[PDB]
Parts: sequence; C-alpha cells; structure tokens
Amino acid sequence: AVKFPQLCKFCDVRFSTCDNQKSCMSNCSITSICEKPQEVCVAVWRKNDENITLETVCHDPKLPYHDFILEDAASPKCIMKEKKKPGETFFMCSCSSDECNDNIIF
Amino acid sequence: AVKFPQLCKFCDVRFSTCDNQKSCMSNCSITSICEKPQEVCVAVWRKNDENITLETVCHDPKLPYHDFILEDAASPKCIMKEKKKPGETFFMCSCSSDECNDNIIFSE
Amino acid sequence: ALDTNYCFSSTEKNCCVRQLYIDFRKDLGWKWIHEPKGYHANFCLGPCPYIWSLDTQYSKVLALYNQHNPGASAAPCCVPQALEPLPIVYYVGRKPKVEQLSNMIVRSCKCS
Amino acid sequence: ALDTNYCFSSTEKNCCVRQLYIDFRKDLGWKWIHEPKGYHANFCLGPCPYIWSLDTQYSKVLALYNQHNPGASAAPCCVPQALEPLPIVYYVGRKPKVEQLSNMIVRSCKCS
Amino acid sequence: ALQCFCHLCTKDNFTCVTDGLCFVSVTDKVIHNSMCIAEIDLIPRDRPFVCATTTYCCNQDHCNKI
Amino acid sequence: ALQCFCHLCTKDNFTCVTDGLCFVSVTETTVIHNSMCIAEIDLIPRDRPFVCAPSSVTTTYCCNQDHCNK
Repeated sequence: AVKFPQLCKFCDVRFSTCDNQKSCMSNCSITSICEKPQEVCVAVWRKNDENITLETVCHDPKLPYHDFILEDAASPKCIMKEKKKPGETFFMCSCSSDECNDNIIF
Repeated sequence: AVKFPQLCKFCDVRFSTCDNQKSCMSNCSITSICEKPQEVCVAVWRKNDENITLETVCHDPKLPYHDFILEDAASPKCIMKEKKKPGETFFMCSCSSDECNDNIIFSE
Repeated sequence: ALDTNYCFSSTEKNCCVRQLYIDFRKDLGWKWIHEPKGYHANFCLGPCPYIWSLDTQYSKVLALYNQHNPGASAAPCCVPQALEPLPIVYYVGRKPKVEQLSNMIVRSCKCS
Repeated sequence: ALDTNYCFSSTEKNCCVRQLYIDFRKDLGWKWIHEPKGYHANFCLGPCPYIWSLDTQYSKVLALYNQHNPGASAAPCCVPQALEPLPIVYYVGRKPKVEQLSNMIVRSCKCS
Repeated sequence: ALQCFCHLCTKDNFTCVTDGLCFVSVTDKVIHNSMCIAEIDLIPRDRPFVCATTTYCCNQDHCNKI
Repeated sequence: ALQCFCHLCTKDNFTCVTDGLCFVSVTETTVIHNSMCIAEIDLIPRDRPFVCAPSSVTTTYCCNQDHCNK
C-alpha cells in the first residue's frame, strides 16, 4: 500500500472575529496538501486582550504544538477543546479528515 | 472540374449462353476502372454458327470498335443496336454508367 | 475540423464542441485546487453523417456502413481532436505551487 | 490494452472491440473491389466508466463529471485507437492492381 | 500546392491548401458542404471513392459551386 | 523499475512496468476489479495524485511494490 497526505487549511496565524459562538469558518482561501504524510490538520484560536487571532496549519501529531501533544489527532472533527494559559484564552483542536480544521467546534 | 473514369465489366470475349432473350446478364466477375477517364463501356454479342460469344470492355468513344462508330456511347443503359456483319449476327451497345454493360438490352 | 470558432458562432446540431463548465468541488469532487474554482472544458456531441469531419478511412467506412444499415449501433463517434492545458494554482504546504494540467480543454472535435 | 487479444478472449460490457463483418457491395456500396467481397473490420462499443482505459486526462475529468452527474449527455466515447491495413485486389483496365487499404481494420479501442 | 474552398475553416477565410481536390456535395430545407482532401486520402487513386445529393471534386482554385 | 499487475495486458504476461505506481480498484456489481500501471507523468499532482484518491461503491488504492495489485 501507499500513504498520501491530506488536505488542510494553511493560512497560519491570521486575524479573526469569530467570538462567543458555537462554530465559525476559518474562511481562509488557502487549502493545502500537507508536505508530510504523517501530518494532520490543526487549528488554534486565541484572544489575549484587545484582539483575536486564528491559526490554521498542518502538523505531525508526534510533536506538541505550543506545549500540547495533539490528543485527538485521529479525531474526525475539530473538537475545540480548551487549554489554560497565563493572561490569554487558549482554544486548540486537531483532526485527521480533509479540511477538518476549517470548521471549529467549540 | 474533374472528369473521373467509370466502372465497366471487362472480361473481353467469353463463351456465352445468352440467346433469344429480351435481355441477358453479362455475368463478368471482373469490374474495373477504365484507364482512360474518357472511356465508356462496350458489349459485343457475336453469335457465329453454333457458338455464342459476349465481349465486355472499356473503350474510348472517339474510336471505332470492330469498324463501328460508338454513337450510343452516351446512353446510361446498354441497348444492343444490331449491325450487319458477314457470316453471323452482330449486336453492339455502349453506355456511360458504372457497370452498365453488365445488363445488356434488346427489349422493353 | 470542427472547432471552437465554428460551432460557438453557429448551431450545427451535428458532431461538434458543445459548451461545458466544470466545477472542481461539485462536479469532480476535487478540493485540492486553490484556483481556478472551475473552468470551461466543453465536450463533443452530435451524430456523424457521411463525410462530416471523418478522421480516418475507417471512419469513412463506419459512416458508409451506418448509412446502408439504419441503427446499426456502429457509426463514427464525435470525440475531441485538440486538447489544451489549463494553468492551476494549488498549495503544497505553505508553498504556492503553479502548474499546467495537460489535455484539460477541448478546442476541436472529430468523427471516429 | 483493450485489443482483440483481450476483448475477443474475455467477456465484458465495458468499452471493447466487438465483431463486425462488412460486405463492400451491400454495406459500403463500393463495387470496385474485386477481392475480397468483404472483410472483418470490428468496431468499438461499450460504456466508459471511470478509470476504464481513459485515453487522456480530459477523458478522466469527463468521466468523473459524468459519474457525479449521471446521464449528463457528456462522457468519453468508445472509439478505435489502433487501425490496421487490408490487402485488396481491384482492376484498373485489365491489369489487376494489388495494393493495401490503410486503416481499414481495428486492433484496439480506447475511451475518449 | 493547390488552394481550395473550405467550409469549417471559420477563422481561416473559409479556405485551405491541399494537393488533391476540392470536395462539394448537395441535398425540407437545403444545405451542402465543401472541404479539402489530401492526395493521400484519394483512395483508390484512379477513382477515389470519396469523389465518385450530388458530388464534385474540382481540380483548380476556389471552384466550389452552390 | 516498478512492475505491476495489469489485466488488459493479455499477451504481455498480464503485467506491465511503470515509472509511477500500481493501481487496483474493486467495484460492486450484482465482483469487477481491474488493475493497471500509471506512469508518474500522469500522477497529478505527484504529492497527492487524484487518481489514487478514489471517488464514490468502489475501493481503489495505489502501491509501489512489484505485483502489489492484489
């Protein structure tokens, strides 16, 4: 058999306004084929104090993104789980399906 | 404009069985494209005494076949226009239609 | 023989390039193409009567066959003759990649 | 690939070379060929499902489309690919010309 | 070497250049078609089946009737 | 130097040598599964060829080992 990479949103850290909502759209035009087959989809949501960020990338589950080993790296959906960080809100998610990180699931 | 050679039966002189009929069927198993684009079909029915021979060939109308001017060489059909020749009967037609000399005529 | 110029200007309802638009995400199911989102590929359609852009001798024979034999199920077919590339942009990782997909557009048809 | 070697040896509904005899006088109308009175030409027939001997890329894109739009009057056609000659004999006057007729028979087919 | 009248040659001033002949046919409306024919396609040469509803295969320039 | 299994390749050992990958697809009838060789030049895109990412009752997959076509 042979293993092929999957599709993921790849806009990196960008501005966002999706706030106090169930789900939002990463709505970034760039949908990419991950370089490494082992790589999965990852989506970070952050809102420090006076703005909102939104990162979308591929990432090998083996490594920890921002000191957080991808728990649900094999999950179908992008279950927006929470993570505590000093002086900032930190929601992060991951999945193993195509373009899964395009639709966050708070 | 271009003037193409037509198809005619071309078995030359063969033994026949055609006789006393309104129309016979050459039955030459050879259909050919006349070398010369101007040529036409010809059919000669020469019954000697006991034996009969039919002749089917291509021929240039501007010439005399067996000493005869091809006057009917413009017809689409092959109507045998009898001629006079010693010691035998002699019919001869000529037409300008693909395989027109395959079905010789004396009737209707 | 039958080409884009001829059959998009008129209406021959005979073997020739019809018009067709293909949406990658909904027609083909591709989600890996960043741009375009779709493209005009067109297609070939229409009967092939005797001597009507018949490609080869065999096409001439098949036509002449279907002529003397109605509904013979055997006749020349309207199929593309000239195909053309389609430049697309797709992302491999963070890297913006650009390439030409050979033979994706039909500019002419023929009977075969 | 999709030649008589396979199609004649196996059995299936997809695009493949089928049997088809042809009498020159009756089916083509020709009266000039002296030999033979006819020949085996074969012909291409059968649907072109996705990934079934699809000639070019446009062939696949068109199949995929069709697959997503069942009965869309737009799909690959089963046409010839490899054509062979046909040794004939016809008369030019009295001296029979023996020559070959090019692209008269089909070896293999292909979806496009 | 020659030069015939073509029908489908839209963006080509409705013409073409071959070495064979110019083909033309005819026919409830009425239509007809003109085209080029390479000398390789003229099979058999002495009398190409394509040249012999009417049909003409003139041997000149732009000699396609109506 | 890859060498895959191919069925349309009658008088060709029923095998073919490609520079790309091997292909096998199984479809439900009422079992028709064919195998072929696809040259790399027809892998588009190479990183993730759509030809090897099957569409809708079928089950296709590619492999880069000799006669891995089932």
